Amino acid sequence: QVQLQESGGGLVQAGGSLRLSCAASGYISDAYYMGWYRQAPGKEREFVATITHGTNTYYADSVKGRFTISRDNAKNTVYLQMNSLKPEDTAVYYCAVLETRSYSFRYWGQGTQVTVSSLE
Amino acid sequence: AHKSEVAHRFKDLGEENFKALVLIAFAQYLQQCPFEDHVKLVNEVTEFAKTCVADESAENCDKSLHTLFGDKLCTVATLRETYGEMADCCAKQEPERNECFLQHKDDNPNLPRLVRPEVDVMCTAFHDNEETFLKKYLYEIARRHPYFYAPELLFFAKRYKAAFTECCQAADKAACLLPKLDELRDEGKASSAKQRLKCASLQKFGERAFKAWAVARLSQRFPKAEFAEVSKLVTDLTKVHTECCHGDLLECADDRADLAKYICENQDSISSKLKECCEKPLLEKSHCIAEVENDEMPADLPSLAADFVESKDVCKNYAEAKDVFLGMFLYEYARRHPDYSVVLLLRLAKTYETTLEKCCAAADPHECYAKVFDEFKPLVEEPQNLIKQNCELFEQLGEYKFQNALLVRYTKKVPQVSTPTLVEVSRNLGKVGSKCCKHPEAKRMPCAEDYLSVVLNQLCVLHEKTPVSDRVTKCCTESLVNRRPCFSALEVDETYVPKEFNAETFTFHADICTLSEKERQIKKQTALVELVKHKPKATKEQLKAVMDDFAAFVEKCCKADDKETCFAEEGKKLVAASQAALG
Ligand SMILES: CCCCCCCCCCCCCCCC(=O)O
Repeated sequence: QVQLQESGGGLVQAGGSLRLSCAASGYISDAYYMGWYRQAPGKEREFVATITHGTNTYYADSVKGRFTISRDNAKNTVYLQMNSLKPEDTAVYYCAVLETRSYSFRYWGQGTQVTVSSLE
Repeated sequence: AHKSEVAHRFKDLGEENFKALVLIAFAQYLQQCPFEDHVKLVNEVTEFAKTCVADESAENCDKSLHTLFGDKLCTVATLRETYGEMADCCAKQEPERNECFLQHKDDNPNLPRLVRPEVDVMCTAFHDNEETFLKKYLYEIARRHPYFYAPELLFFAKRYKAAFTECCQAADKAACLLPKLDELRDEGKASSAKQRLKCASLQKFGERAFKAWAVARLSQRFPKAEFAEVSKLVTDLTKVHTECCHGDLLECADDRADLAKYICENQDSISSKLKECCEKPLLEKSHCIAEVENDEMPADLPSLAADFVESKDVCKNYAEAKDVFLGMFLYEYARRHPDYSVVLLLRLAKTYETTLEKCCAAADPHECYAKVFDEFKPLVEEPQNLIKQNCELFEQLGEYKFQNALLVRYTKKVPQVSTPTLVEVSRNLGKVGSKCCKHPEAKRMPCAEDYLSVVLNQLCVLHEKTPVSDRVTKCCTESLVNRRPCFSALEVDETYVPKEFNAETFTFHADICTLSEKERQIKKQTALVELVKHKPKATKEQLKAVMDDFAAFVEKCCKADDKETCFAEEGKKLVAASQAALG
């Protein structure tokens, strides 16, 4: 199959910015679409952002207006831009590949970690 | 009228009913006090009653229950803090003090909405302390309906208890318990609306119209009785209703007991379905009598054309005693047609009165009102066909899809009404069809009448707040007898301008997959009204297809792994396809 690897996660402060990358080792067909999920500490998996068609973007309410998702179809990499980060965003961020007609999971990533800490 | 009023009512009601009636009364007067505080007040009044039962000459045993309950309201320390003006009521002497409290009862108290707990939690508490579980049930309902007749609510608690005793001892308790709870909550709200409408109509239209309503209903209930006996029962029944609307619990219970005593002491001249009711206890007797099935219509009744059509000396009797002659016409017609609704009988009596009022003043009266019975047929066939058509539609579609049928019909009828009002009306009417179409046609019309009267009145008083439709205002400014046919006579609004499209109105999210079956249906039906408002000229075929597409759209996205993207991609496709299909 095709493997996914996340890059760009780490330790960031509140109100800062962070860019997450997710490259696939294979060709993402015009069918499959790619998105982002997160899992807060002690909380279940959560939808973040997804992109299909190349221009249709759908974000979650808690991250709407702060996170932006984009994809380079030729580079096989989806980008997640994070701005105005909050401590609640501290989670393991996975990027996934899903079927269009069924909207079911197909490929899961390893998961990069993002931690947002107060300025203190 | 007794040596010890508190000791006598305690013996008549027993400890069970006495505790509950005092608990309901305190919760209705002091709505904002906590539950445990009312419990301590009930046990204080109850223990005082036991002193008078053991010795009627003890302290304060000579006082009536009004003044004993009155100064007990004045014993709470927060009286002025929680209920400001009320503490000044206590300076007044009875009876001038009891009426002072009735003013303070808040019809709409600021209390949290009742959230039904899980079946496991409700029954682990029902078996923990059964008496406490029922007391809290009475406490939370009484302080949200302060004018609810207390013995009536006391009977709901028994049915509320019989459900938990039966259901939660059977596997899959929710399939047994939850339908029994929703059925009661509907009937309890209907009972509250009926009790209020009986009083509101009594004061708005006059005592004459109230008496006419009782004549038609009692003649259906008691057809073997005489007009003199029925007309007397109407006067006493109106006396009880006038007293019960004043708000006094004990005065209303005593009048109901007096009427129950008279009817039980004259069974052979009233009806033969009361031997079972008249051996019931003090609170169960009046409730039993008010629910008694109709006695058998007598055998071989003469035709009404004799005393009201085929008699030369007819217009003279109308001028002799108008209300008495019309009352005899209401009595003779109602006793022969228990399958007719009371409003239907009032239409015929009004039509008969309108004919004679113009016929006697003409040259030949007998040839003028000769065909007065022909006017009754189009007035009787209309509700008969209307119920038969809709019951066949309900039997074909089921309750949910039948509500959707009524949704489109009424939104096309008056599209100016607010969407939540049309959904509430159409759902309750679907409940009426589900409630009454089970019965034979001889009972469908009386079954649907009492429910349909409040349902249309809820619509009227709701639409009264913000008048948007002149047609609904007109039909609401009609008589209670003419209000229902007015709505059914309306056609589709031709001059209604369709409302502009709003994407957020037809946009749906993953949260719809978490609500119960009821609230999930309500969300679809809300979009159905908004869909009709946007395209009122849409056919039934075009709307059924979109509603069927909606069911698959919600079913698909709730079973998908990525529900968020599904509701966004499929909904963006479903709306664009429906908007292109309608135009
Ligand atoms: C129609 C026949 C009834 C015969 C017995 C009448 C009993 C008195 C009715 C007074 C009603 C006052 C309380 C109404 C509460 C209720 O109806 O739910």
